Amino acid sequence: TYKYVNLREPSMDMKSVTDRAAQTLLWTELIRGLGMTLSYLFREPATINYPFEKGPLSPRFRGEHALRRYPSGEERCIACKLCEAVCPAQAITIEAEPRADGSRRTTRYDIDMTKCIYCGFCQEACPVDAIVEGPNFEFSTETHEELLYNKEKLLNNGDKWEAEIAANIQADYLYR
Amino acid sequence: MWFEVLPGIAVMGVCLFIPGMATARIHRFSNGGREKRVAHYSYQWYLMERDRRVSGVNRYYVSKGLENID
Amino acid sequence: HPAAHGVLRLVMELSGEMVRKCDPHIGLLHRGTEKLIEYKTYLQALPYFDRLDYVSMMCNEQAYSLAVEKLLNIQPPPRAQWIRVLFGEITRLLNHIMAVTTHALDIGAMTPFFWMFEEREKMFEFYERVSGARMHAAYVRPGGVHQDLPLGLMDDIYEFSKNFSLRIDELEEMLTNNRIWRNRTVDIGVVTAEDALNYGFSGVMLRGSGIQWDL
Amino acid sequence: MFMINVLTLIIPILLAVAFLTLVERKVLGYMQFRKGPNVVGPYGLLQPIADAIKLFIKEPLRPATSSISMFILAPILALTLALTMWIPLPMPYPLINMNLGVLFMLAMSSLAVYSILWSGWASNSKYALIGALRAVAQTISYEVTLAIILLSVLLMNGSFTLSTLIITQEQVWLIFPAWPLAMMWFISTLAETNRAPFDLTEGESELVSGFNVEYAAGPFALFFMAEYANIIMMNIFTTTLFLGAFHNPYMPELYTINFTIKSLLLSITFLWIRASYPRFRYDQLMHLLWKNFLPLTLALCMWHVSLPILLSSIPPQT
Amino acid sequence: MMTYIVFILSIIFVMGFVGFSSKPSPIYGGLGLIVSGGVGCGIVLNFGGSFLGLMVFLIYLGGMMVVFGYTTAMATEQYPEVWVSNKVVLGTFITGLLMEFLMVYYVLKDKEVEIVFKFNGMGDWVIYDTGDSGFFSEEAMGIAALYSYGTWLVIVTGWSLLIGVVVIMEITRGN
Amino acid sequence: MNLMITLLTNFTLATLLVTIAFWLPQLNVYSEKTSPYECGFDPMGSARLPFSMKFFLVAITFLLFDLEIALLLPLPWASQTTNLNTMLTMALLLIFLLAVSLAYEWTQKGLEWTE
Amino acid sequence: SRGEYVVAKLDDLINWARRSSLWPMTFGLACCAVEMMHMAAPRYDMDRFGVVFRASPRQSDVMIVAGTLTNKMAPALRKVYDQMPEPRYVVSMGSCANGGGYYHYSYSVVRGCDRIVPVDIYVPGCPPTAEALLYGILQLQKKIKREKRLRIWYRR
Amino acid sequence: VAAFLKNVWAKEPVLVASFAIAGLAVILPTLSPYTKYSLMINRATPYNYPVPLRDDGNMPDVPSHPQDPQGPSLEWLKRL
Amino acid sequence: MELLQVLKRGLQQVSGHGGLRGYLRVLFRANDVRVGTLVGEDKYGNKYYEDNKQFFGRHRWVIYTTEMNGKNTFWDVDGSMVPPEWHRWLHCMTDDP
Ligand SMILES: CCCCCCCCCCCCCCCCCC(=O)OC[C@H](COP(=O)([O-])OCC[N+](C)(C)C)OC(=O)CCCCCCCCCCCCCCCCC
Ligand SMILES: CCCCCCCCCCCCCCCCCC(=O)OC[C@H](COP(=O)(O)OCCN)OC(=O)CCCCCCCCCCCCCCCCC
Ligand SMILES: CCCCCCCCCCCCCCCCCC(=O)OC[C@H](COP(=O)(O)OCCN)OC(=O)CCCCCCCCCCCCCCCCC
Ligand SMILES: CCCCCCCCCCCCCCCCCC(=O)OC[C@H](COP(=O)(O)OCCN)OC(=O)CCCCCCCCCCCCCCCCC
Ligand SMILES: CCCCCCCCCCCCCCCCCC(=O)OC[C@H](COP(=O)(O)OCCN)OC(=O)CCCCCCCCCCCCCCCCC
Ligand code: SF4
Ligand code: SF4
Ligand code: SF4
Repeated sequence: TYKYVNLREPSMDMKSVTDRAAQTLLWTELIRGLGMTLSYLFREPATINYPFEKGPLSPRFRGEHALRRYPSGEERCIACKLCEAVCPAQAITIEAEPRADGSRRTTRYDIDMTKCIYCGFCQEACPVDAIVEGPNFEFSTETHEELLYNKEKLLNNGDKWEAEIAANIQADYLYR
Repeated sequence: MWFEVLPGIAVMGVCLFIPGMATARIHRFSNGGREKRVAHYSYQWYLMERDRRVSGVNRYYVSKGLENID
Repeated sequence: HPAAHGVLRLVMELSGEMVRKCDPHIGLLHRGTEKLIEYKTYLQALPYFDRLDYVSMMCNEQAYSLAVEKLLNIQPPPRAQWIRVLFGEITRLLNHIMAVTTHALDIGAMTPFFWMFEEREKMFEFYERVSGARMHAAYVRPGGVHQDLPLGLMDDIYEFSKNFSLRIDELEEMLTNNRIWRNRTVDIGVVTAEDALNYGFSGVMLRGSGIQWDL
Repeated sequence: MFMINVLTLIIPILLAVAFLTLVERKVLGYMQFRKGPNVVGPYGLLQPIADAIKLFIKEPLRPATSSISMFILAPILALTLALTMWIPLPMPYPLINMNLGVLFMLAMSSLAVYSILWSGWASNSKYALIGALRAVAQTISYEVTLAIILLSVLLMNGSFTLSTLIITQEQVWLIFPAWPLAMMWFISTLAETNRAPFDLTEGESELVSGFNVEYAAGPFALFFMAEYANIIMMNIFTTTLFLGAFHNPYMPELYTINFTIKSLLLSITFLWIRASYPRFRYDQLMHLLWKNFLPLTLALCMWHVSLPILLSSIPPQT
Repeated sequence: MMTYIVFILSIIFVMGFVGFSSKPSPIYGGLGLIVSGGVGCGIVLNFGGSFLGLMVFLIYLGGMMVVFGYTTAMATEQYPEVWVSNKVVLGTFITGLLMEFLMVYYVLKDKEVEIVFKFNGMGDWVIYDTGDSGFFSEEAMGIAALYSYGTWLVIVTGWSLLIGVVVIMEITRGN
Repeated sequence: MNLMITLLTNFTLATLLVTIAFWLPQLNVYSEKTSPYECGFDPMGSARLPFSMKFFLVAITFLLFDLEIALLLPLPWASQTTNLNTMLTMALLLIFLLAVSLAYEWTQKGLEWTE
Repeated sequence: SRGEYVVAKLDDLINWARRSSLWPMTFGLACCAVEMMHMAAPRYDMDRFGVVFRASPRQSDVMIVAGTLTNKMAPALRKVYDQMPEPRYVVSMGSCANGGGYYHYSYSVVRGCDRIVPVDIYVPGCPPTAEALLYGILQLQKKIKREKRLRIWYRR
Repeated sequence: VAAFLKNVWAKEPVLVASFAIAGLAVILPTLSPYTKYSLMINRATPYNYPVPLRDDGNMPDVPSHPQDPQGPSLEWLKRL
Repeated sequence: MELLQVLKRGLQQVSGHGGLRGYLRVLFRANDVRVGTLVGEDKYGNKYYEDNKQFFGRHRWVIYTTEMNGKNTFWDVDGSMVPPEWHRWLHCMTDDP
């Protein structure tokens, strides 16, 4: 259940001693390292040509957040506050009130992207599949306050990436 | 692939081809179509000075042949 | 400093170049984790362990999950245990590639870094396929694992584990037989067995000193 | 007219240094399973231009605790010595045909160390002092063995003139009868220019940058082009010493092409060595040349001084 | 004024000697001695001894580099004096340069000077020889005759160097 | 004539590349940028303190050895003399004395570093 | 005017030289430095774009704050940013270097690196992937490209 | 002495090679028969002018013309 | 032998981009001149190509348009200029365009 790494005893005979002396005076293993670098010179490099050649991903990828809708126009969230209660970094702030038709809908839904750790607790604690973690990751901003998403930005992101979010959910909903 | 290191290296080749041959061309221009004569020892310098004095133009590469004598 | 692992302040008293005293000042990355863990629930403090050892994520996840399951008097299903062990060994490959390649980089061999970071990227792709995030997976939870494997992952792991032996062979051809690599490591940092035991050393520090001990 | 000759000598070597930066980056990338710069232009031909224009529009950053006069004099001396020591090399006709060009190159290679030393001492920093003292240790490690190697390999040439070295190798290469001296000379040229695995002065692992850690852009580029011109000159010097090509007095372009491709292969071998080996410790390099190279160099010097007398093969001095 | 090239080089030689003999700090003393060795090898190279000049240049560069390593190691100060940080050093440097240029002005006026010997004012190009030297330089054959003729000199010099190595071993021992 | 012209040309080309690097760009100097760099923290002590060296013995050995091999440099020209046996004997004696001195340094632990 | 065209072309040239020769500094703190090294991996290959790490701040162009900037580290980061020569850019990457991330309410964590150093590009994520960091680097290059230094100097 | 030679060849081959090269370089020129060839090759090289002698009347060994058969010839050097 | 086959493949890569002008355009815009099957084109002008003979990660690529939402994007290409329906296929998240 164990092996004696680096305990081999070197030989003593004249041929092996002459071989070791020849390797000492002629630097054989340095030539071996040179040959390995020369072998790596003639391979196909694994470099992709960004931004024309994106790296492979998965349908389960966690990126920018978005708010979904039912397939009739109604927003999915009913302000149950499970996501802000399960968010470990407290990035989600929710304030709700009954709207004109008496439906339990949000009034403030803020996600601080600089607080968010992108772990998908909100997208897995949502009972109505409202909040999702979309596949977008190219959304870096030049200003700090642009990473403070309110409800309007999240709804616009959902309307922008619904055609991909629906397909990803249809792909991955049977594992949940 | 690997052969794309061959363009830039080739530029290096041009960057190592320009100077030295240029000196040879310079040595073929000032010295009248011959090599620039070397003077490692004082006998060669004395022959250089004798040639410069005997040319009559104060240029040592102006070679005067056997038609000069009677 | 490129030599220090990110944040580390060695105040070193030197006799010219030979070290006479080393004082490692730390705390430049003290985030105060184990108070905010007390200020959060168990599931909320589960992603805290992904960032302690940021090259051994699912190992720390498995440690925290084993502690919570021991306190809860429950056990995970066998398939979850096998998934956890397989991904722990993948994580061990990640950490050991990181250790050997970075150590050779500070010694001076910068080429096996680029040789093995491709395999590191492939294991990160496996992480992303199984959890959705490349490093901080938050995959291993008390009670098993969060989600099952996507189909076709086992074959990709099989192909990668088929070629990784040749990758290790290339690395060992590069570094082990080299005389310059030996001259920096043959008689540097010799630690006896008793001094390793009394200093709280664990893992390879014991196993490099002849002490037969594996958890 | 000599102004034209000296400018056509010194401008293409600067262009060669810049394209050597390009070739170094791209070849070193390709040996590490990746690609070099190819986005700046067509196959990255404009990367050295971007680097050179970028470095000469940045701030110089002269420190307050540094002696400014030596801080300015040291990179000037480095670039100057890198420039006026390319001259005695025959290409196939040298610009300056010195009778004692070998000793001239030895003396000006000994002089170029002082630029590193005064750069380390002038900028008041501990890492710069460590780099300067490591340069001192490297010099006392390599210099005597380098000089004895050159003396032992010049016993077959006849004299110290670099122009007559082509005539010596007109029949056969000088690497055939002096290959141990050739290997020891190659290691000496590697350790002379502070190239890997004997960097030890611009050590980015043990130190941050070494002697040029306080040198910001503008003066920092001077050390870079001095080092790269130095490695090209060592490659050309080794090619002339041990790989003498066929010279036709009517067609010097044949010799120019031959030693150009040979020096290119030698620089490729330099970068081949750079990517594959860990860095030596600077006390192990000190015991490398003084214990392994030096006794063999002394024995080979006695062998090469007793050989031509033994064989009636003493070369002429004219 | 190109005929006085050796005289100008000798002026720079005494200038460097004044520069490092005022003893400001051994770094700048080493720099001054490097400059002095360079112009001295230029002088002797102008007289025809190129080998001797190159040899003394190489030897003194190596010696000054070992010296600089020693002063960085051992002979150092918190605030080294460049040339003007000390009043006495700057003063004696100024009077050394003033005396040198006064001697230059006096010898460049009547072409004669009396400092304890008697010296002319013409350039040294007059004292050269007018004939050639054949196919050899005299200095090269002269130093090459060290082994064919100077056996006693070689023996005593090799013994002195070996004894010097033994002496260096014995002195820096401590017990 | 040509050597000083080449020296002056190279010196001028070197010294022009710093005054171009100085007077061209926009400079902004404050009393925090030009501090000595010690990895983000201010250093302890000065850089002019005594830097205790270890290889002083090998430095003195190099001081002797540089010129003691510079005695061996006219050995090419010494092969052109008529008296050859004496030259060969003296050269072999010189390099033998060099080898004896090196072996005496090696055996007495002189090449090892202090502390 | 011809002078306006001349200063516009010179501004374009210097912006091209500065944006195609970015020299970041080897400076990481945490997880996001591991992702930065994965951006330096052969797959993404930052050295294609002229991006090459430099150890010293005096020979560096940009600084990438990758990790958590704690209270004990902030003077060191400020001095390191101060020692960099102009022009200098800072790319803030990761949630820790943006707004504190997981450790926003911790006692010894600076809530974002904006409080210490001026920031050009904010890269969100935990960690933001090597593709995302390369996208942020390209966005910084685009920001450098549309600089108007010599045009404003001619107008002023 | 075979055991000592094998041990020192296994431990430090560089010193063994250096001592063997040194021993050959010391003891070999005294064995080769070509050292006198070097001697007369070095003595036969005309650095200086061969200043003639006055013909007193009895000098049978020196010639009057360089093409005369009397004198030191170098057909051996042309042959070698 | 196989060298002139490499030369023929290079000449075919030159000819497959619409001639020399298209070759230099795609070289100076994308830094990669390998041809591929035209899988698709969106409403903004971006072209999407696939070549499954290349290794994984290089088998799908996009040539961006020169005009997107009123902006001259001849040189300043962006990774966020891909519509989501093609962003699924480009990032290897599915096998169906
Ligand atoms: C110019 C032409 C090309 C030259 C080669 C260039 C390409 C190859 C480059 C390879 C990579 C080099 C990277 C740097 C390596 C640095 C380390 C290094 O060089 O260490 C040297 C090492 C040093 O050894 P070491 O560092 O292992 O030290 C061993 C120390 N002990 C023993 C105490 C453990 O080897 C040498 O010094 C050998 C020098 C060359 C020897 C040549 C011998 C020729 C044959 C002689 C005769 C033999 C037969 C016996 C006598 C017969 C008589 C008739
Ligand atoms: C010893 C040999 C040394 C060799 C050194 C040089 C090696 C490389 C040689 C050149 C190789 C090709 C370089 C091509 C650069 C890019 C050219 C280009 O496309 O520029 C486009 C750019 C913007 O133009 P835009 O208005 O957008 O175009 C509309 C398009 N529908 O427009 C511009 O940028 C403006 C035009 C720029 C043209 C630059 C041309 C190359 C200059 C290289 C400098 C050195 C030249 C040679 C010097 C030595 C010989 C004299
Ligand atoms: C403050 C810091 C320093 C600032 C200034 C730095 C200036 C540059 C410093 C680096 C260069 C130092 C050069 C030192 C002298 C080198 C001499 C040399 O290169 O000689 C080569 C050659 C010898 O060959 P030879 O055998 O004489 O051939 C004659 C037969 N054809 O010679 C010839 O062929 C003869 C050619 C003419 C020689 C004229 C006489 C010598 C000129 C010396 C100039 C001044 C050198 C000052 C060195 C200062 C070093 C710090
Ligand atoms: C007469 C011949 C010519 C002699 C004069 C010319 C010499 C040319 C070469 C010069 C060499 C200079 C340096 C010599 C140093 C010898 C002393 C020495 O250092 O011995 C130590 C070594 C054992 O190593 P260690 O003690 O560990 O060393 C410390 C760090 N390595 O100890 C050893 O390894 C043992 C060394 C002594 C035994 C060597 C045997 C070599 C045999 C070669 C084949 C036969 C040659 C016959 C000629 C006579 C040889 C004596
Ligand atoms: C009165 C008329 C004259 C007025 C004075 C002005 C004289 C000329 C000044 C220099 C040239 C100005 C124009 C510079 C380029 C402007 C256009 C530009 O920015 O093109 C961008 C293009 C690369 O586009 P990019 O955004 O990188 O594309 C993404 C890739 N997928 O870029 C390219 O394709 C490459 C651009 C190359 C630019 C030319 C080459 C560099 C400069 C060489 C000459 C100067 C330096 C000489 C050598 C100095 C020492 C090394
Ligand atoms: S992904 Fe996690 S950290 Fe981010 S908002 Fe959702 S629950 Fe909070
Ligand atoms: S968990 Fe879902 S339904 Fe509940 S408040 Fe959050 S987004 Fe709305
Ligand atoms: S943002 Fe996340 S990945 Fe980056 S350093 Fe902070 S905890 Fe680690």
